[PDB]
Amino acid sequence: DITITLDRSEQADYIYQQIYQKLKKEILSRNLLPHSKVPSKRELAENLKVSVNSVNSAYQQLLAEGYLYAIERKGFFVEELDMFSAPDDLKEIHIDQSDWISFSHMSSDTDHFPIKSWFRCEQKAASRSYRTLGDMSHPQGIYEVRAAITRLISLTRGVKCRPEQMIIGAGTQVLMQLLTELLPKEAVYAMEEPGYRRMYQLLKNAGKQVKTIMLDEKGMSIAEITRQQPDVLVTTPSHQFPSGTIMPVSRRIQLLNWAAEEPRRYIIEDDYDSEFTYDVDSIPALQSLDRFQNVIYMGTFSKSLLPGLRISYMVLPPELLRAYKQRGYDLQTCSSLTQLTLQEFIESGEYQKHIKKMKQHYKEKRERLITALEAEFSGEVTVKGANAGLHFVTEFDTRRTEQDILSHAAGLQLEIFGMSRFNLKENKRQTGRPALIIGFARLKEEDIQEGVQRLFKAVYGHK
Amino acid sequence: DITITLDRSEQADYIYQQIYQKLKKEILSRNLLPHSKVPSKRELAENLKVSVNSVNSAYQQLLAEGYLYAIERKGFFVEELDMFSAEEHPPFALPDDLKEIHIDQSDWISFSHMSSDTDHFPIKSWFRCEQKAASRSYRTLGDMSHPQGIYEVRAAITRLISLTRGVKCRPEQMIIGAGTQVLMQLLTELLPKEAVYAMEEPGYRRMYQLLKNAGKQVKTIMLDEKGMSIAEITRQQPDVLVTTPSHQFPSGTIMPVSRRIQLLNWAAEEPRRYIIEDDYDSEFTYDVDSIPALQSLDRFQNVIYMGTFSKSLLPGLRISYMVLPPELLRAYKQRGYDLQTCSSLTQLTLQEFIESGEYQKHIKKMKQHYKEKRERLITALEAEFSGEVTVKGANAGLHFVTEFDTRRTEQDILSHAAGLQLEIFGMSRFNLKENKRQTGRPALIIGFARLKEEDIQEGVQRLFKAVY
Ligand SMILES: [Zn+2]
Ligand SMILES: [Zn+2]
Repeated sequence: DITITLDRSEQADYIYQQIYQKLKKEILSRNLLPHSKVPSKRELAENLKVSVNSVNSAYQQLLAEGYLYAIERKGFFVEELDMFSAPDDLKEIHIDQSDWISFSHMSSDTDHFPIKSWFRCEQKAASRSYRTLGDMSHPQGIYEVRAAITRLISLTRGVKCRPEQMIIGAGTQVLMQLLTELLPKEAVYAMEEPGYRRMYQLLKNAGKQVKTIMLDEKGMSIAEITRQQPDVLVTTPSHQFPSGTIMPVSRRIQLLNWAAEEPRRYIIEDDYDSEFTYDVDSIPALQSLDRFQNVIYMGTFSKSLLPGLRISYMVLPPELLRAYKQRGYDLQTCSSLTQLTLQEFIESGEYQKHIKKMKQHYKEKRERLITALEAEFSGEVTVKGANAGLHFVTEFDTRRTEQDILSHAAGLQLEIFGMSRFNLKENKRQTGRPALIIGFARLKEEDIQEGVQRLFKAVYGHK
Repeated sequence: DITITLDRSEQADYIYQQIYQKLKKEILSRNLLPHSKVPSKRELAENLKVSVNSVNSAYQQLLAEGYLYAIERKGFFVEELDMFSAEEHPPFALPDDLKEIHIDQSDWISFSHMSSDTDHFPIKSWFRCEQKAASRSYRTLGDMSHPQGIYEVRAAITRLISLTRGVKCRPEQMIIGAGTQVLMQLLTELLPKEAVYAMEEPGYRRMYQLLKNAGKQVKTIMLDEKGMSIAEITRQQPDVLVTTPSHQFPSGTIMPVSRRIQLLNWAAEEPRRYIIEDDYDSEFTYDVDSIPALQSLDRFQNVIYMGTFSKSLLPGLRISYMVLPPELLRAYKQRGYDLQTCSSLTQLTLQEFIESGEYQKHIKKMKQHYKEKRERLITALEAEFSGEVTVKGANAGLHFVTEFDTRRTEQDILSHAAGLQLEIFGMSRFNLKENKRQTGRPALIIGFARLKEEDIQEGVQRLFKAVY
């Protein structure tokens, strides 16, 4: 046996810990042979000049982990262990956002959130019933929260449902996965082209057949839906993503009738930015016009609050809910304190105040942005999309490819995205004009002008 | 052509809203025929004794939603809309689903293994940490956190589990979070689609159900004195194992270092073999220090480490993490479509909670509390049963097992207990497939640590008759 040299100041590690660690390293390195008796508690105690309690703790550690075994009529013996049979690229690097200007449609506003009142609602939610904070984890989410959301969307979106039909949460991705699991396995999905490509990727990764469907001026094509004859539709009726067109009531009715015609047809309504409409009132959801229960309403608080919180919900037709209650193993992905905090934010009226304020603010920001764009680009830029939501589309007159513009803007520390990322299937068909999606969500007004000045070269090389 | 009645009272909707609601109503009912003209703003305004601004707002609404259209003239026309079906309308309600019944429970004493202690948690220090975290960052949180979770948070957790679990990794290998279920799903999507899975029988049945739902081949591995059998794993040749080495769920067996060597070697003996280590209650060990994680003995990078705070921290809080081998990391980075499931503020608060030392402090206090409560529940168990009580499982974690000498079936005792206000779960639940059960004793799983301890006497006393 080799020797145990232990730091007696410990701290570092406790004496017993240093001991059993050395013993582990020694049993593993084979320097202590299997079935070899180690000194008795008192013996090694005397050798190391430490407390018997320490040696005993170490030995109990070994005994529990199975490094040593005990023999009535002692001592303790090394257990018989088998020998072990026999970056750069990965490793992300850190580069700060300072100072980048971001036209990204993702992320969100920070400086304008009522964080203090959010914390007030948090303290309130916790203290309200604290013993009840470990009381309820319901897989669909806490009933009171589902109730508050049901009521809220009853007011705002005209959505009709019971809290029993609602499922929180923690992002639209998890809910969409769950939904693909609740729907028929062989179900043929269909999405808007162009559209939300993360959803397309998620659908294709489950090996689902996803047919792509073009938009006319009215949004999702009912003729192409009729032709390709899919099972479930995935649509963004309020503000179409990326394109930004509001689906008129005629096309909505066309879709609803399509879904009512045959058994087992569904429509997933993805409602993301709908609480913001600058010219008019918020438009009632597709779901509100449905008498047939073919529409699964998905909604999100993600644009509303939300650094970096991510709460979402989906309302299901009864059949799917019944298909859901027969799984049994699901767990709620949202923190209970988060849910209750949300309930407090909604029921105290702070949420709707927030939405009003941010609505005005975003209206102003989009206005100033468009003004800067028209100033810089004059009539060489075309702005597409409704006045609503956190993004719009911009086309430019130039032969410079989208890639050139993206890379040149990258060199300018300007963050933008081209529309090509929203193509589910690649189409050329044909050429330019190149197009960008412009989010104003997290952007400072003071950063607007320079931003638009960092745009325009590219779109034009250097000018 | 107009008939509209307005409610001008304070409690009513704004006049423009009433106007467009009424117009939508009469357009949708065909009372206003398609392509029929609608009154000019001024005409309709004067006729209703109402502002032209309200009328213009209502018309803007109808035009934006598409109930009206405009040719340039006046020039506002009812849009042509298809009639709705005409099919059979489904009903409302539906009592089987309509049944979510609310009745206050306690007491209702709970022996449930499922989470958690709501009290005893420093929510004051948690709120404090959240405060200084929010004051440090923000503006950060508005920038859409890294899909694996915020880097510095993953770093904090990296150091933490290096010290506590002996786990070695780099923050780039870690993926948060929001439960082990989403992480397991993601993992099944990272691992080969045809992968053959092997789980401990008995074991965590939720993972079994998730796997079977995904259409994965899942083999059940018999258990022995040393935990998961290397012999059976050798017989049925799975690609990937799912194991609970520190405290085995349900049975409570701690896997000895020798069986760990066996499993690790098995992982290293052929290519594309994996071990998922589900680590849940490991931070509670009453006799000894927390045993180093299985992956800490792995020299070959074949072990995926699944960690979670869902034991120690808040019952509400859902935060889990996983440590991937670099190949699986590559596979994950090929995807590009993933979004982080955990709130940024919750992550930053977690980081502050760990780095302020409050976390391990809490761990120690809860470790003592649980040590005592378990000792006492055991004492009371061996009191009210001389006896026919058989306690199984190590001294660690939040639960143990109890075999009884009795006639009655497990289902009987469960139903009885239900009528007894006792919430308790059987061992038959954790069994995967599963035929019909076992019979024999039969046995129960006893969770504690959610237990208020004033119930211990009355709870065990309720666990008396039934059982018996
Ligand atoms: Zn239907
Ligand atoms: Zn390998």
